[PDB]
Amino acid sequence: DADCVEVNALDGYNRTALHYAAEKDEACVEVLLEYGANPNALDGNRDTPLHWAAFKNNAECVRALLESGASVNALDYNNDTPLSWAAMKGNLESVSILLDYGAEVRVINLIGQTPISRLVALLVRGLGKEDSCFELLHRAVGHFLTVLCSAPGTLKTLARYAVRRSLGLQYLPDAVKGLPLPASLKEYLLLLE
Amino acid sequence: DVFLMIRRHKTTIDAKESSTVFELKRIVEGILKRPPDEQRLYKDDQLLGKTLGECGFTSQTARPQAPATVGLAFRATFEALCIEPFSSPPELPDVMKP
Amino acid sequence: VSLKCLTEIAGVVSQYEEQFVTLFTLTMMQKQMLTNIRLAYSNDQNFIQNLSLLCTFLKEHDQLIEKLRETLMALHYMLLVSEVTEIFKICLEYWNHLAAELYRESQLYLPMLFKVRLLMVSRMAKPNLYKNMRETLVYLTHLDYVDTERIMTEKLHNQVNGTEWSWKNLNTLCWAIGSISGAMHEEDEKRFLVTVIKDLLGLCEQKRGKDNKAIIASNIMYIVGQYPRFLRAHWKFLKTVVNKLFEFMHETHDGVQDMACDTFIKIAQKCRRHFVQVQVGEVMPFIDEILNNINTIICDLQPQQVHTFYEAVGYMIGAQTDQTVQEHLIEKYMLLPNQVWDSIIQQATKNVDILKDPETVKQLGSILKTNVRACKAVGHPFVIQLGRIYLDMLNVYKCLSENISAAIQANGEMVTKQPLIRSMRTVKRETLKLISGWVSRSNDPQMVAENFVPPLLDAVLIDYQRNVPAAREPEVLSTMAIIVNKLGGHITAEIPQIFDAVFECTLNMINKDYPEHRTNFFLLLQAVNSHCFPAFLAIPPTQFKLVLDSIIWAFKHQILFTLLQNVASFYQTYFCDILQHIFILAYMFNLVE
Amino acid sequence: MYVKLISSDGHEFIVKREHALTSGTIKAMLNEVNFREIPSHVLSKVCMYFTYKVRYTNSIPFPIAPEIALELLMAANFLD
Ligand SMILES: *[C@@H](CC(=O)OC(C)C)n1cnc(-c2ccccc2)n1
Repeated sequence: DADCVEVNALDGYNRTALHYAAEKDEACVEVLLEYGANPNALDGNRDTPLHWAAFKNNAECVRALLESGASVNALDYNNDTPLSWAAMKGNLESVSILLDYGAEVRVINLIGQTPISRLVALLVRGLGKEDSCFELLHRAVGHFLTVLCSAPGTLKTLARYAVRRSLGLQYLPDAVKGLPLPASLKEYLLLLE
Repeated sequence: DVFLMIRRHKTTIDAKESSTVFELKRIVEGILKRPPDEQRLYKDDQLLGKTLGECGFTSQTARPQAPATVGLAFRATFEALCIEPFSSPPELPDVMKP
Repeated sequence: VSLKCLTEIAGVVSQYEEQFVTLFTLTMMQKQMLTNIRLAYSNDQNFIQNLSLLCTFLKEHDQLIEKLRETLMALHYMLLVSEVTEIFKICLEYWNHLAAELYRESQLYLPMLFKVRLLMVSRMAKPNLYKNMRETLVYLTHLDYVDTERIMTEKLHNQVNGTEWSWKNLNTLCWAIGSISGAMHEEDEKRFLVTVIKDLLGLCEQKRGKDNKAIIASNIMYIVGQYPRFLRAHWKFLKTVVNKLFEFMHETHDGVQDMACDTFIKIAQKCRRHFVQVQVGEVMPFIDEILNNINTIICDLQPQQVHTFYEAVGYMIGAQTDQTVQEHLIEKYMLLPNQVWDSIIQQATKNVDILKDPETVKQLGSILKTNVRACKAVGHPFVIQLGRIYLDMLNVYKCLSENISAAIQANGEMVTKQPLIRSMRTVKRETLKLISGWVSRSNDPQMVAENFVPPLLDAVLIDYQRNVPAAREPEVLSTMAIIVNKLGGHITAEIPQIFDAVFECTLNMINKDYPEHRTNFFLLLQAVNSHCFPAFLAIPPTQFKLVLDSIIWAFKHQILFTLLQNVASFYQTYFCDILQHIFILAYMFNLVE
Repeated sequence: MYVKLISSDGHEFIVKREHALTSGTIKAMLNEVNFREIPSHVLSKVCMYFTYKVRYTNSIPFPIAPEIALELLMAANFLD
C-alpha cells in the first residue's frame, strides 16, 4: 500500500523496505524513492531490490528502480545479475526492460550459468511468451540452438551488439535517437525486430 | 591455414603456413596477370621461396577476421612500394564514447 | 457452565426467533467481558472453548440472526477463536458448513471470506480434520480461485525469498496446494502449476544442503502426484518428472528412493494410458523406453522399491490394449525375474540341493513377490508369464514340500521356525497367492481346469493330507475357494477328492477352537454350496454329515441359511435334529408348512 | 572466379565471387561492383567478414571497433 508506506536500514534479514516494496508494487517503490530510498541497497545476499523485482516480474517496479539509478548489473554473492534471475524464471517483460537498459547478457555467475542458459533449461522442461523471451535473448546476444551455434551469424547483428555495447549503461531507446540512422535501424538496435 | 592481405596503391587483395611466397606470387599473377618474376612482395616493412611460416605469417597472426598483410610492387624496375592507406572512420558520437 | 447451558438453549425452532436474537444480542453484549484470544488462551481456556461451541448457535441461528448486523460481524470473534485442535475443529465445522452453503447457493459473507481462506491455508493439516479443511477450502476456491492462487503464490514466494524458509511452512503450503487439486479449472490449473513449479525449482536450486533439497523435492513430487490432469496436458513435464524420479531412485538419503517410487506408482496408475502410447514426438510408447532403462534404474533400489517399480510398470503394461505389444512388454518386464528363475530351475534339475539353499529359496521368494505384484498389476494378460513358469513352478513347489517332509521327519513339525523351513513355507504361500491372483483374474476356467488346476491338486491335496498342520498352509484353502469361484461347474468332479484329502485334515484342525485355515474353510464351504451345490449334495454321506456337523459347530461356535436356500432324507436326518440346535426359522416353518 | 569491389573513396579490393556472394546484394547484382557510398575501411572489414564467415560457416571465434560500428550496421543493412 503506497499510503501505508530510516528507510535505507537493513532489517534482521539484512534487507531494506525498498526490497519489500519492489517485491510488492511499484507505487510503494516510487514513494520510497521519493523519500530517498537507496535503489542500490545490498541485502543479506547482496541482492538488490531490482533483483527481486526482476524475479517477481514486477516490470513497473523494475522500470521505476532503473529510472531512479538502480545498478543494472549488480552481482550478488551468487553473482547473479538481475537479468540472471529474470531469465532463470523466464518472465519476459522485465527482461525486455533490462535489455533496453543495456544489461549485460554475456555474464557468468558463480554457479557457472548464463541467463540464457537458465532460460534454455526452463524451456527444456516444457513449462514455457517464453519463446519470445528466448528470442529477445538471442537477438541481444546475436550469436551463442546448434545451428545458431555453428552459424557465425549476420554481420548486421554483430554490428548491433557492438553499437549497443558502446551505448553502455544508459537508456538505449533515447540514445539511439541521436544516432544518424533510419528509424528502421534505430528500432533494430533496440531488438524490437 | 594462413589468411593473407596484399596491397598496392588504392588496390587490395589465404594459403597454408607451410606454403611458400612463390605460390602466393603465382596467385597474384593469376589475379592481376603480372608473373611472379615481375612481382615483389614485402612482409611487414621487409621485401620478402620462403615458406609462409618462416615469413612470420601464422594463423594466430593471420586469422580471417585479422589476416596478415603484404605490400606489392611490379617491374616497371620494381617501383618503390606505394600503398595508399584506407580512409579513417569519422568522429565517434559522444553517446557511443566510453 | 453458565455458557454451556446457554449453548444448549442455542442448540435447539425459528418461531422463537426474537428470543434467539435477543439471547445472541445479550451474550454478544456480555463483548463487555472481551483482545488476543489466542494469547489469552495460551497463557478456566475452557471458557474460550465453550464460547466457541455459539458456533453451533449460528450453525442454526445464523439464519435467525440474518433476520444487529454489526454484532454479527461475532464472525470476527469466530476468527479470534479460530486463532486458538478441539477449538479449531469446532470452528472448522461451521466454516465447512458455511462454505458449502454459500457455494451451493449459486454476498454478505464474501466481503471477508478471504480471511477464512487465509486461515485455511495457514492451518492446513497433513493429508478427518484435514478432509474438512480440504472440503471447506475447495468450496472457497469454487467461490474464488484467483484469490486462492494469489495467496498460495504469496506464501510460496515468501518461502523462496528466505523470509520464511521453514520445512514446516513449506510442507503445509504444499499440502494445501495439493488439496486444491480438482477444484481448479484446467487452464487456471495449468497457469498456477507452472508458477508453483518454477518457484519450487527456484528454491531447490537456491537452497544448499541435501536435506533441504530433499524436502523440497518431496513436496514437488507430492504436488505433481496430486495433479494428473496437468501432467497429461504437459507430457513434456511428465517425461521430465519421470526422469527426475529415476534420478531419485538412485539417491541414498532420507528414504528418498522409497518416496520417489511411491510418487512414481501413483502417477503410473493415473496416466497409464499415456505411457503405452507413442506420444507427440515420441519414436515409441515411452513405457518401452522405461523397460530398457529399468535395469539401470533398479541397480540402486531396495527390494520393496523394486516391487513398487515393477507394480507401476505392470499397471502401465496393463494399459497396453494390444495383447501382442503387451506380450512383448510382459516378456521384457519379467525377463530378469524370469532369467534368475530359469537359472534356479536349471540348477535344480542339476541337483535338488540348490532348493536346499537358503539363498536359492530367498531368490525364489523375491521372484515370487515380483511375480505376485506383476500379476496384481497386469491381470489376465499375465497368463503368458504364468504359463511360462507354471510347470517348473509346480515342480519346485512339490520339491519344497518333499524337503519340508524330509526335515519334518527329523524333528516332527518342529523343524518349523528353522529359517530355511520358514523360507520354504513362505515361498509355498506366495506361490499359492500368485496362482490365486491370476486364476481369480483368469480368462477361461475351463482352460484353468485343463492345464493348471489338476497338476495343482496333484501337488497340493495329497501333500496337505500327509502334511502336519503347520506345513498344511492355510492359503491352500483360500486358493481352492477361488478355484471354486472360477471353476464353478468344471470343479465339480474334483470336489470329492478335494474334501477327501483336505476337508478331513482341516476339519481336524477346525473342530478345535489355525484361524486362517478355519476362515478359508468357511468361505470355501459356502462357495461349494453356491457354485456347485449339486456337488455339495454329492459329498459322500459320511463327509456330508461331517459338513453338517461343521456347520453346527460353526453357528454353535449364514452358511446354514445358504444351505436351507439351496437344499429346497436330508431334512429328516439333519433338519429335524438341527432344529433343536438352532433353538432361517421362517424358512424352516415354510418348509414344514 | 574473381570479383572486384570499389570503395566510395576509390580504394579497390578483390575477392572470389564465392565470398562476395555471401552478400545478398552481391548475388542480386551478379565481374566488378563500385559502392559509391561504402568507405574503404568498411569495405575492407566486410571482405574480412566474408572470409571469416566462409572459414567458420557451420563451424566460433569477430572483432569490431566502436568508431566503425554504425557504418558497419548501415552497410550490412545495405548489403544483406
Ligand atoms: C532440485 C534438485 C533436487 O533434485 O533436489 C534434491 C537434491 C533431490 N529439485 C527438486 N525437485 C526437482 C524436480 C525437478 C524436475 C521435476 C520434478 C522435481 N528438482
